[PDB]
Amino acid sequence: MNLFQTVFTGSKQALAAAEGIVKQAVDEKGRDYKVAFPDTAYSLPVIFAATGKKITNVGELEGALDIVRSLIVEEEMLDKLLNSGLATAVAAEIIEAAKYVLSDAPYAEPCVGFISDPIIRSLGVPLVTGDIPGVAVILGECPDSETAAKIIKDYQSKGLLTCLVGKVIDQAIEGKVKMGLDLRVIPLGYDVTSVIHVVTIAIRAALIFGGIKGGQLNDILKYTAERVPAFVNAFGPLSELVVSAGAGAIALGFPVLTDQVVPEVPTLLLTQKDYDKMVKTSLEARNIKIKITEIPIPVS
Amino acid sequence: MNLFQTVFTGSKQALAAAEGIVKQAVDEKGRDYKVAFPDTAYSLPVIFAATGKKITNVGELEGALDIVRSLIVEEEMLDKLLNSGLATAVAAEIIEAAKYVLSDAPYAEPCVGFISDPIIRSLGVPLVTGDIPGVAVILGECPDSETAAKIIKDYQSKGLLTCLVGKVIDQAIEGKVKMGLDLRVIPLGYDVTSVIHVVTIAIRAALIFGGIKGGQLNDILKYTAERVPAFVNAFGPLSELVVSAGAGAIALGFPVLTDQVVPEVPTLLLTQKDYDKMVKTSLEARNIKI
Amino acid sequence: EKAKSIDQATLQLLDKAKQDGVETVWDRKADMKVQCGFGSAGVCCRNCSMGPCRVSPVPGKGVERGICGATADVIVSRNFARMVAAGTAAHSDHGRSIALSLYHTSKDGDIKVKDENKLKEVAKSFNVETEGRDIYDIAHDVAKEGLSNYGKQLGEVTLPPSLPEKRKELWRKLGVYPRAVDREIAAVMHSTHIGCNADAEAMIKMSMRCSLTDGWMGSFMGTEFSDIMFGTPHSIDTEANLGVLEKNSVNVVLHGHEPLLSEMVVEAASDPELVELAKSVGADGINLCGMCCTGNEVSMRHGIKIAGNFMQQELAVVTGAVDGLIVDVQCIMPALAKLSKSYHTKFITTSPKAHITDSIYMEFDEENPLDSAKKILKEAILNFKNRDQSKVMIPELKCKAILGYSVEEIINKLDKVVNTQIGPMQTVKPLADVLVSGVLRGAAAVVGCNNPKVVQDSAHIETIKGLIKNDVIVVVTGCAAQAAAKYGLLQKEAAEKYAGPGLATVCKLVDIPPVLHMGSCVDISRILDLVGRVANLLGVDMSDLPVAGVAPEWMSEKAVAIGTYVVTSGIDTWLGVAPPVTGGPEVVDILTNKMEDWVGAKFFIETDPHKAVEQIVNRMNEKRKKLGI
Amino acid sequence: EKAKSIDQATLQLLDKAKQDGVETVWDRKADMKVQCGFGSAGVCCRNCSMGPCRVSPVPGKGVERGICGATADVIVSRNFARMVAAGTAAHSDHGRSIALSLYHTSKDGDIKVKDENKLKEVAKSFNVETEGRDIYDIAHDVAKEGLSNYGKQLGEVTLPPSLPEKRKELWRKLGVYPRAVDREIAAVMHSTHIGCNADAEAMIKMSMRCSLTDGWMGSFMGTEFSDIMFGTPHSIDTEANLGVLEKNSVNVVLHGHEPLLSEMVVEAASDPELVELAKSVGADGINLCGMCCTGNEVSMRHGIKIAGNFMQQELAVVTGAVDGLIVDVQCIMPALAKLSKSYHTKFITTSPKAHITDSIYMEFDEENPLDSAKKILKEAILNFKNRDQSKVMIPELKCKAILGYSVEEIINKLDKVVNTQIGPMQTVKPLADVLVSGVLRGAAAVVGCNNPKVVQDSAHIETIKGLIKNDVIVVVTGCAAQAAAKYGLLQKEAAEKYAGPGLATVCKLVDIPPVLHMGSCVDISRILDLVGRVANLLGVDMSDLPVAGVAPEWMSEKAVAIGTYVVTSGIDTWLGVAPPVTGGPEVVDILTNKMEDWVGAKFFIETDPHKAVEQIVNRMNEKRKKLGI
Ligand code: SF4
Ligand code: SF4
Ligand code: SF4
Ligand SMILES: [Mg+2]
Ligand SMILES: [Mg+2]
Ligand SMILES: [Mg+2]
Ligand SMILES: [Mg+2]
Repeated sequence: MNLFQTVFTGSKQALAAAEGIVKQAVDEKGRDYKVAFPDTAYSLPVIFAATGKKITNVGELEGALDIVRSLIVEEEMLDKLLNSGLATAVAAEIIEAAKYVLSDAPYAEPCVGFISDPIIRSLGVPLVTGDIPGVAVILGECPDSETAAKIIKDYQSKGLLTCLVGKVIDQAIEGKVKMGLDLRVIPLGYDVTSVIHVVTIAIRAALIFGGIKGGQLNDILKYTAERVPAFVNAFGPLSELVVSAGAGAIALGFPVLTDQVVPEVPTLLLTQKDYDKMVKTSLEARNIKIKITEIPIPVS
Repeated sequence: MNLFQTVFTGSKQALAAAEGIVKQAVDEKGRDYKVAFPDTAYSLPVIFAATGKKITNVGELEGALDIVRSLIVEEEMLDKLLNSGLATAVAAEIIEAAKYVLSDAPYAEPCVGFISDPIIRSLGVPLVTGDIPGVAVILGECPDSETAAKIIKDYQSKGLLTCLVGKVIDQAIEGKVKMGLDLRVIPLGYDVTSVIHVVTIAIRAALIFGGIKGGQLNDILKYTAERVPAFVNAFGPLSELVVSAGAGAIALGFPVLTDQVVPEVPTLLLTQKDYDKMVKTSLEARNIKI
Repeated sequence: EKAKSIDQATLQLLDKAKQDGVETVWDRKADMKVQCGFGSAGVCCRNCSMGPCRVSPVPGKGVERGICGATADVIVSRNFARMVAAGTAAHSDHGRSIALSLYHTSKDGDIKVKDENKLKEVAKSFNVETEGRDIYDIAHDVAKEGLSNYGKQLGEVTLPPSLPEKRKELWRKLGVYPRAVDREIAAVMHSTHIGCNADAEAMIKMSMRCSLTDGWMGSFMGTEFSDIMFGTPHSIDTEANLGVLEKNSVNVVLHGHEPLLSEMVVEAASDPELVELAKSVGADGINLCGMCCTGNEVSMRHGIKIAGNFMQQELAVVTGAVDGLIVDVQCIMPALAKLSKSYHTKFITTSPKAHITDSIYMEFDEENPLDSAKKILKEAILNFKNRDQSKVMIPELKCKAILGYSVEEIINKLDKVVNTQIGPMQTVKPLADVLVSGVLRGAAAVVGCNNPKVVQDSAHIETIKGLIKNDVIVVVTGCAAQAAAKYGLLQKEAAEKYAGPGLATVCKLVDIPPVLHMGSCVDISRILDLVGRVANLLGVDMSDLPVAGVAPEWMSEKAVAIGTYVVTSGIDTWLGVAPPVTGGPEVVDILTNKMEDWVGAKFFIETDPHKAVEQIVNRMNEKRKKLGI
Repeated sequence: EKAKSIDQATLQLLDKAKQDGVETVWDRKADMKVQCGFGSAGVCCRNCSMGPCRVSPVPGKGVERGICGATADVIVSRNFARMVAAGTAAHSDHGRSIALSLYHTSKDGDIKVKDENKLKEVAKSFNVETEGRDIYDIAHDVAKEGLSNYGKQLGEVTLPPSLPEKRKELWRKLGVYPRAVDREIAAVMHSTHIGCNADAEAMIKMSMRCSLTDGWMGSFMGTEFSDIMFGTPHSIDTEANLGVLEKNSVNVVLHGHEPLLSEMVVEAASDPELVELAKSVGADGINLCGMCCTGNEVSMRHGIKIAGNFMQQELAVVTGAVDGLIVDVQCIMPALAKLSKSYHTKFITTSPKAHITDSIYMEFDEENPLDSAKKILKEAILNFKNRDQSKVMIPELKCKAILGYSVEEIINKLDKVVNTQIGPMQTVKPLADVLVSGVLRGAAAVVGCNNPKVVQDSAHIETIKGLIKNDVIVVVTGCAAQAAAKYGLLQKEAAEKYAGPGLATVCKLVDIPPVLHMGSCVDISRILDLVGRVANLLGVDMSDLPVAGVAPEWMSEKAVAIGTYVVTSGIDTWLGVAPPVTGGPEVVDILTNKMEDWVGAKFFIETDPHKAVEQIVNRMNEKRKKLGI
């Protein structure tokens, strides 16, 4: 299938799923009900960075579906594909906000769920110094639990942060890897839509550390492509929806490494089947250099 | 040295010599002196064969120069060259007839001179039966007296008649060959113009044996080319005059074998320098089989 | 008002063509009415899409330069050059196809080597070993060396021995020594491109260089190799004109040029298959007839009757007796496809080089030549069934003709008049003697096409008759040769009838007609072979001999290429049809004056045949005086 | 009236040409007035002297058939075919002269082998041994095998490796597999003769067969060998447009095609002898500038400034600062000889293939290339002496450009975006990925001439800008490339200015301009080399790829041959200038419809550039839809 159509497919699927769960919100809670994420000063971080407006009640969350529909121009041009990928990310936040409104505690451990603002700032000061060389948003399903743990423990050993979302979380706990913020391994959710909580990390990094005002979308995407060094590793079969989410990571400037055969785009969407060298392709595609530690040498 | 121009030159030279000797005729003997050849019933056979008119007095001989001039059309076309060659033959008879009017006996032995009519009849019957396979009008000068006799005695041994005219007569008597009608070797004259006396043999042979009337020139030339088997052998350097006379022999139908380089014409004018095989080329060129 | 022809059989069928309601070449000429004066003068160029441009043929008036800046002389010279390139390519592909067939000759093949003595002599010209070798290994090596002359890029080309060395060095100094055949064609096409050559002198010199690959290479090898495979032509009797068609026989007409097809058809006309089959359908037998060059090729070698020449090809179908019209390439009027729809004639095209729409395409399989020719000839015999015998009109007009006078046979005829003890045998000396002596004033080659602009066959016959009357022996090829055959000039009786005294005497001694048919238009090389041998035998160049070429009714670009290489070889050429050059004053000066200073010959433009004969005789006499003969 | 151009410097000097009172190509176009509708439709044939004939372009009305019987379709197809044959012969002699120079390369000679890795790679393509051999023995063997492709009569030709076997097998079944280069030129000229081919389909098929000997042989070997001798082009900066001429320097303008001359002149422009002479006469130095193809050839390899394109060649002399105009062959307006008489410029012709009257002929000695170039360049430096500095007017208008994007350099640039651990290096995989993915909608090649019928450079710029706006990467050669350079499209800054989102993103990652100048028109073979590698890498034929070729302002017969072999290769071709085919309904159906069923591509005739861009995008999306990408 044509790649542009595949992104348009999952984006339209994401909208249809967002309309479904926000319809549950208006029936169980009415059009006036508090909508917010825990310990966030930016309301809906993805929607805020794009429009500069905050979402408080369910009626505004329902009225934010118009943002998704506006970003889904179905013309086979690159700028339409990046916008369509952003539409999926906005719809993923709509679904994820609805998860927090229909249930007071929708996410239970091992799933961390949303990441609070103080965690962003805490994690922010080492990112500038290069203490963590990058972040690895590895999602999907590995063919073997050993090859999953082999990769995640490799990324952790490099000192950088890795973020699990999907079936790989189950393969990681089987692989005897240890999670935690100090461990730089964060499992988000089993649903595909829970990847949006890592997208809000880079967006909030543009608002907090980049000092960019909400609504300067082109500048936020510039900060995201240049400063925050993120890359996504997609494993296993790829549905139309998750493919649509990958275009959102391109809009942020993040390459998409995968093991599934897919119409490649250089430096942005690549296919590496050798799991043993997968870590190296990801570190190169994002220009990640490991900070060596040399003992000091004085000559006085 | 164009061949047509060379014949036209010698033809004009032959006319000029005829005008010169016929002027001697009108001055020493007047316009009414008898002009005739000994023992001939056809007066001047060449002029008779061409016009059917006989020439009796000098005034008619002078008026027969007009026949020579009419045949000297100077256009480079073949029919003009054969006519020009005939003009030389007519002029040679004018010069030779004037010889017989200026002197009662202009030719003395060894030169035979003119050939009488009774000799034509005697020599004519073996030509029809093929007893004498042909006649050989060898004229000019050989480079050696031995090669002259070698050739003439070869022609003599073949049984055919040979006719000497020019310096070759002196080369033949030096070569210990014997002349005579019975010897089938006839010397005509030392002058080139005496070749007409063998030309008159074939023409008179057409009038006697062919029964052709005087004035049927085209028919006379046919009889000469088909019946009487003649060929002329020119030796030594060839002046413009003798070259012009050779075209006359072509008009009769006789090939011209020579040793001098000349613009050859197939089956009619050839150059053979090998004297040992010269006899063989001549018999072939005339289709003569022994 | 003006007569369409001088041949009676041509005129009778022109009346039937009017009755039947069909178009002829004469009818389409009248429909064009006033043809454009820009293309007839050569002052029109279409060599790119900035045009089409047209300049004034009158210098100083009108439009002086084309859009790119090309003057009238530049445009004319470039249009002329491409005509030569086109004519050269026609004879190129002709000889190329012949040389390829020689490479494929085998003992167990349809194509065999028939004239071994010619092959052994030709092999010497190509430096090919013959001693103790097989005759087909020799034929293959000669074909490989011959084909190299078409497209070799390094080294020099192989030229025939009869080409005088004086002429070769003359070309070298002029800068027109030929290269590969196809190489020169592309070179002319290159320099005629827009923004390339723009000099009349250099342009024409390129045309002369290109034409040399035709006469001394293309046509020469085409003639050289055809004789090897099919037999060297010898004197043979035939009949000419449209009266050769038999009402009660299968009339298969071979038209075109490439002889391989016609050669196989002749051999297929003796197959018991087609002889009995011709009788089973109700006919007496197979009556083969040829037209134009392919008709000459088989008539020279097998005595096949000649139906007619170029502008008669339409009237042959008008007879209603042509059952199969088999054509290959070159000069096959595409109107025959529409014309044959009004009759039962099966118009058959065979070569992929000349597809004709709405015709019957039966591809001649050169890998199985005899089988393919039988299949085509079968389709023509089977069409005799559809003949309507009430509408058939075959004019009762046919004249005997003698042809087959190749250089070898002409030399063989000259041996009759050589004294066994004197001159050498198997040489051209007897012909050189009568020329040097003056019996023959000169030798003229009357070739060319037919053209509606000239009363067909009228200018051909008036020129030949005029020349032979002035004691100028005439050799003829192509349609000019067939015009003489129809009129009755190719007969030994024509010597006393039309020739002068000198020429008639030569005809009696050698036993030949006054007009010598030397074959097709590729066989013009035989005339170059002939004139060259006489020039070499006399230690002179060809521009010194009293020789001339005439094209009274030319038409094709091949004629342009033919005339060009004849002049460059050193033979004066007369043209009876004005070429499109009148718009370029410098081009006219080059072709009719300046050419003399380059190659010792020049072109002549004279539409009146009686005026041309006078010019030919006077020019020859001038060259005779210069030579001292 | 309509504007003559869109370039400002072109308009400024066109006024000076009016002031000085000299004529330009624009002035001669207006003098032609209404060009004939018979030649503009192709319904005029002059292929013999029975004509010239003209038939009606409206079927069913007027005169329908020529004198020989050729229909309108037959005349059009034959006139079209000769345009292809002429274009093929032009590029043939171009590459032929190049291959000959390769055969004459020596270690201590003026012509050397500079790219040994390219030669070693080309030798493998010709089955020439390279292991342990001398580098010049290899070069000589490759030249012989290359030259054989022009005129070999037996065996098959050598074709480049990037030609997909699917396309080869498609030609074989269609019957258009190429033979020798010159052989096909003569074959087309043969069938265009009168009485030969008379079928539109077979005639055009012959043109397709002839055009293949240009793109895949003639132009290919000319480019392949030029890179071997002079160096494979790499990314290099230069300046374009007429503002490059320096008033205080010696302005030597190289115009034409054959690069050997221009290459030697560049090396002769550094001789300390000739540099001092340039200063002694009162100039600052030697300022080399190129025009048309030979200007691209030196600009691609040595960064020589580009003076201008085709229709600007006259306006360069109008500046009054051109001291020496050195030209060889092809596309040199003969009006330059008359124009240069109004100035001190010495108009010098060098090649014997293109003599121009009233010019200065200084034959380029290919046996002493460097010495001959020095002698010619000295006469140009000595002509700066005659400069009149009061009449000089050089507009201060020049735009930067980046060129040198050979197939090798394009592949080198594509390695920047390859992950070291994933894909393979030195392949065309990065370009195939963005095409399959859809980031790049397609690839278009904008080539062609200039034409007075179109506002010069207007159709080139409007087409290129339109294509790059629709995320279609554009490659350019010839004058179309120089039009983009003058406008300023050959810059990396043109990505953010004019390109769409997809193309601008590709331009940022690869660090290349949106328009890639790939050299001269013989270098169009590089585009076939490029498209072929993409077809092979994706296991498909070229008729499946979203590729298109555009000729917005074509003019030369070379363009006709170029456009033909691009279509025969399997790439749709758009024409901005109507070729003379409008009079033949069947020929139009063949070129614009039936061709698709034959080779998977067809011609498009659209004079409106904005309409053409729409057609290209819609056609590409269809081929993408057909392929599933
Ligand atoms: S070659 Fe020149 S004169 Fe001829 S049509 Fe082309 S631009 Fe016009
Ligand atoms: S295009 Fe030229 S040759 Fe044809 S009709 Fe017009 S003026 Fe005449
Ligand atoms: S090929 Fe036909 S249309 Fe052309 S000039 Fe000849 S007869 Fe006329
Ligand atoms: Mg006895
Ligand atoms: Mg011969
Ligand atoms: Mg090998
Ligand atoms: Mg720049």
